[PDB]
Amino acid sequence: HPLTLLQISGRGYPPAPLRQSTLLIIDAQEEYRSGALRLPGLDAAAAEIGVLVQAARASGTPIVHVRHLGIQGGLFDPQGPRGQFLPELQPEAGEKVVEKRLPNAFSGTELHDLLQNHGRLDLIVCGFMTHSSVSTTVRAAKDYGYRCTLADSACATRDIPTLNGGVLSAADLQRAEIAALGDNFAAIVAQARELL
Amino acid sequence: PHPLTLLQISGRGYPPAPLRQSTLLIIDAQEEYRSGALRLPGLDAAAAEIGVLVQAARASGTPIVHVRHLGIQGGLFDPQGPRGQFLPELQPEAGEKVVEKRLPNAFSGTELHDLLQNHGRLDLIVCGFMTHSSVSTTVRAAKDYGYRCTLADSACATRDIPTLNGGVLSAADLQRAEIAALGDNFAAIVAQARELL
Amino acid sequence: HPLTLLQISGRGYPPAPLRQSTLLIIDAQEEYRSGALRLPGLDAAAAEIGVLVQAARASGTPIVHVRHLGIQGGLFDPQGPRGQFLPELQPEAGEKVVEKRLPNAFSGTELHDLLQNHGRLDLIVCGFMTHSSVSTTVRAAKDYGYRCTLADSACATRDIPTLNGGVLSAADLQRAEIAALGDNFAAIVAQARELL
Amino acid sequence: HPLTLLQISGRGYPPAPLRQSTLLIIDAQEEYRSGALRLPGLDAAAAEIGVLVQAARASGTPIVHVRHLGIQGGLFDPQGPRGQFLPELQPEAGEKVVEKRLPNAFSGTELHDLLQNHGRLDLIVCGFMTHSSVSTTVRAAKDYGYRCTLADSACATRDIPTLNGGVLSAADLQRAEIAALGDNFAAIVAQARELL
Amino acid sequence: HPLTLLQISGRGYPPAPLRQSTLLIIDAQEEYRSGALRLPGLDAAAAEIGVLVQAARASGTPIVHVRHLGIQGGLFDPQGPRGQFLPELQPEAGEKVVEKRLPNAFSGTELHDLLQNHGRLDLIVCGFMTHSSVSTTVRAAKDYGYRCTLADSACATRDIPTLNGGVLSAADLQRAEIAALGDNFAAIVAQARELL
Amino acid sequence: PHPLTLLQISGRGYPPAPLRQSTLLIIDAQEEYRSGALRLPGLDAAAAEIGVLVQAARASGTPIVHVRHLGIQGGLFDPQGPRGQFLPELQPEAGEKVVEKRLPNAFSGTELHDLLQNHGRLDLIVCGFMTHSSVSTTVRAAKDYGYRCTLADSACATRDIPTLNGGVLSAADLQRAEIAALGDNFAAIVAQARELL
Ligand SMILES: N[C@@H](CCCC[NH3+])C(=O)O
Repeated sequence: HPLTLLQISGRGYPPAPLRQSTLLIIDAQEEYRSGALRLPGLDAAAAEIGVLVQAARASGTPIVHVRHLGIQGGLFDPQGPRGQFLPELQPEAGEKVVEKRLPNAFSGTELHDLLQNHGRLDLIVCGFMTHSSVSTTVRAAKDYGYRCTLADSACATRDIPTLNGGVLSAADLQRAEIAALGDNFAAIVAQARELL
Repeated sequence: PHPLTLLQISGRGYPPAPLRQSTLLIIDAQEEYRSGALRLPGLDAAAAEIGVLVQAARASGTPIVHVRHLGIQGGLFDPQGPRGQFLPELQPEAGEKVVEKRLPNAFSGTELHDLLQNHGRLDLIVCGFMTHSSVSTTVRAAKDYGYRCTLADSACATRDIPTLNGGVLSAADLQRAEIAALGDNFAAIVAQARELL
Repeated sequence: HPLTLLQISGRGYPPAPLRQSTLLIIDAQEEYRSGALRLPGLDAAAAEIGVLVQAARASGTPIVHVRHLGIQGGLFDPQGPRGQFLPELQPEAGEKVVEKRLPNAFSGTELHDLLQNHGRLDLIVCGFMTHSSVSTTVRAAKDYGYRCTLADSACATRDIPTLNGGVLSAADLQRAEIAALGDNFAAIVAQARELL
Repeated sequence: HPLTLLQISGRGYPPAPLRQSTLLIIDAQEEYRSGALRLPGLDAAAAEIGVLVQAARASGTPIVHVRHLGIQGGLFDPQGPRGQFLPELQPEAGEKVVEKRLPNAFSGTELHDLLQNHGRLDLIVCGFMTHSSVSTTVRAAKDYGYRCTLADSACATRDIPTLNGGVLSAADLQRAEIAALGDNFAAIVAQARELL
Repeated sequence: HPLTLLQISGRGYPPAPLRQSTLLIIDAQEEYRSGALRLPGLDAAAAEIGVLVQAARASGTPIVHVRHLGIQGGLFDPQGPRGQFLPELQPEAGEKVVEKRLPNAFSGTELHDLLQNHGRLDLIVCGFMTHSSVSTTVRAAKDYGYRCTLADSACATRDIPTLNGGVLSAADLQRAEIAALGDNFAAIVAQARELL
Repeated sequence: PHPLTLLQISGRGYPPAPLRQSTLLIIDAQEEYRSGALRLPGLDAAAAEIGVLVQAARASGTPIVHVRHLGIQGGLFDPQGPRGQFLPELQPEAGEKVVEKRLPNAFSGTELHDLLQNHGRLDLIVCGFMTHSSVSTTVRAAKDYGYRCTLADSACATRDIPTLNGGVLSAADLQRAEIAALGDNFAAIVAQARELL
């Protein structure tokens, strides 16, 4: 059984419990339910993020919400229904919203400053899509020295094209991108309840 | 049954760049991957494809930037040991700049942003190892600076990695997924190096 | 579309599967990577030989490694790095090494005795350089009544001079030398995986 | 400007004049005129062999003829016209004939004995076909320590197939095979008259 | 008193303070304490480099270290004691090290790229030996359009031979080589403290 | 009592090269040093010794490369005035190439590396002006390309230069120190031109 690079280098870390982490929810937006990027596993993932949000709000764990700012008439249009939060994952009680324009939630934003104000090294990162904004933000978090913990069940993606007319299933892309992050960028658990 | 890429959906897609109009970025073509602890199964096949790009770039005056990972003493990418050295067939020649890095992101704590800026080419052709770590991370980071990235699938390689429930993901399946991911929102992808000539 | 002499003589044979063959690897030495004969197609050909070696070791196929014995200060110097096996193609599991001093791997060597003891009439021949040690050794094998199989992609050569200060490209030399072997000395396939 | 291996090794040698050599004529047979292998350059090449044969007979240079013995109803059939020498390159009384069954004119024959008896280290090798019997016999001569000289114009060959329904022209085959022999097995000249 | 070429050409420049400069430390290595090149003035010069290093670290001035790679087991032993930094002048934090094999620390190195990345035209150059690696590196820096400042006290050299079995003292060589640099390649001060 | 050179200590020293085996490289033998603003006290003595090397080289078919400094209008080495011209006794003759340079390093922004490679001799004999600036810089640069340099002390000259605290370093003291420095790690040194004939 192959070891992770984290294990080989001695720089690995256990999955962080929610109660000692900052919860970072990435792009829980209506585009993934009724827009151009309807994710087949959205409801299952949103249910798992809700389990984390409920436990975090009950314990006073910090929650940061990332929203993608699309363009007029495009994906995640902020003037349109597709740009809004999924109703079940709206911010409450002044939980901060970070508006981003690139897959990297740190890039051109106040995210770094906000996570520093909370003072927790451990980030629990969840949301969409696993292979783009989530993976990119997790990879960028390593450069600042954060530990990232992900639950596989709390992120989701879609089918994407491969070379020569092929298709890569959402489930195969998810498995690969979660394994890649587990290799050198994060601690991975299967389910949200493992972090409670 | 045929999904679009985000680049296609956003209208921001771009053609694969010809090597002649690009800066060639080679990531971590080091001896660790041949005679170290991370012996990649597809190293030779991929190094051959990088060699095709290197040979063509040297003949055309195309800029080549070599990235070298600085690891820890006596171990992975040992800076004072054979495992840290470039593969002999992909050694830099005079004039070709080397960037030494410590993290997967070749931009992070390095002069890479500066060098690519001074070359003045928005198109990067990125190749090297490993596909899912330093390559993917560096390509994703290039998007934040406004670079266009082109990759040949055959010019990158990786290794088997563990999954949940004591599974293994094969190098081939990790490569397929990680290239497709970059094709969705971070790069133009071609099958083989000769398509960039 | 001209016929081969093997086809005209009715003496043609199918490409041998690796599982029924002795795998013969010619001069996979550092001369060709870091010495005076750096072959541009070395890595592509070493990758294809590696496919054959992995499959041979998985099935108990015998592997014979030929190593050119050069002179001090010269090509394939046995006391210098240039004489040693490429690491990814080195002998494992006590696979035998045959040292040779001429292009013909049989000349002044134990090669005939070793092949005879394996008791397999089918040889799969790969390595370097296509037009010199590989071609010569394949042609010599016909005198002993071996059948030879080659993959085009598992051999490589270099640019060589012609009359009037011309240069023959490695690709043109390879194409011609593989076609000449296919005419009267071997079964030819494009790629290593076709012998799996 | 690439060097030959003979030059890199310091083992090179100049073309031998005919007067210091043994002339070895390979398979100058009727098969190539009226049989199944009608070489497009037969007459031009047989003319150049003729130049060397005439010069040799006038100066008492030894000439050894090689004749391929095929099987009844096959290529080089000895039981009909296609096995016989071209009339213009027939042996004249005193000149010995080596009859062979393989491409290597040494294999199972008196050739080594005849060449040792003439006591000339230099062989001039000419005839048919360049890539098969000529190339194989020249390569085999190296193992005995002979120096070989060929004139490109006194050898000929035919179109042969390549992979995927391709064809290599006789001229391309001839060019590559003479260059391959020039790299490590022979000194090459363009024309017979250069050896006079 | 005679003018420098920098004054005559009006291309002169004042000594740069440490706060506006990149600090470049050349070959502060164990060779000069316990190897074949024991500089009589090493401790006094290393003390003055230490003043600059301490001040640069306290004020966020960038520091680049150059290390010379010599002979396995011998001069500037690359992975042995003699090749290591003097313990008091070891790199800290993310201070970059340039390894060189020539007196010119720019030649085939990343130095130009690292200095350009720091964005400061003014270099303070110190270390060993004044007349060889220091002088060569300062001269080379003129071709890239850098301005160099040297403190005489923060460089050292050794006695060297002249013609006729003569000896040039470290003190005379230092005076001459620092003045040569002042003439066309640098701004000179007596002591490290004048740059604080 | 007698210290060793760094070249002796490293085992990579070489003897002085005879003129007959060398390319002769003559640096900035120009009228500025005779009738301009930089009148060298030792110019005539040095020019006599360079003349000996030029005469022997011309006699024996030894290649000669002339380096000339290109100054600015109205400045030192003005190419538009007499001060930028060659000293009459050291003018180039038919087929001897001239390299025009803007910096002390004669290789920098010039075709000097190309010309020297075209003559195919590893041994340069370097002479001319000034010892401590263009000569010293050019000899130091030569090491980076793998050349061996030979100098005659008598075939170079410099001038008095200021030191710290209003002091003066004499032309002779500067010469002795800069020739010794080149002998330490950059060159084989002889006393006079006739030792190379
Ligand atoms: N006789 C071989 C020819 C291979 C040519 C490769 N250059 C075949 O039929 O496959």
